[PDB]
Amino acid sequence: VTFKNGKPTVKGTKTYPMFSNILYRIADTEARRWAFYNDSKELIIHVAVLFDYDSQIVPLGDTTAFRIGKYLCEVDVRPLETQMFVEGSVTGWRVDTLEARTAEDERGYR
Repeated sequence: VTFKNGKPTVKGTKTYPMFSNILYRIADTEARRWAFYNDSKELIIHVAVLFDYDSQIVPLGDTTAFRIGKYLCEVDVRPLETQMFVEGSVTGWRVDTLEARTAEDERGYR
């Protein structure tokens, strides 16, 4: 709905908030595509989603996908970034992992 710190690089048709309103799923029904937008200035978010066997999707972008049957797709989303996630026909799905950490290296820079 309302973004505090930036905007996604794409407008789908619907936006769904997800991780205490830091992570948004942007769904585009015409393009049959999902993306994630991270409205934090300070967090890197790792998201993995498990899709049921009858989904017909491909991963987009930097998303990694594995057959697990189910399909596991996962991506990291840096502060104020939009990541393309999957495209195609989604059936059952569920969040498998949703984790965030400060966007800094091990010595504390970033």
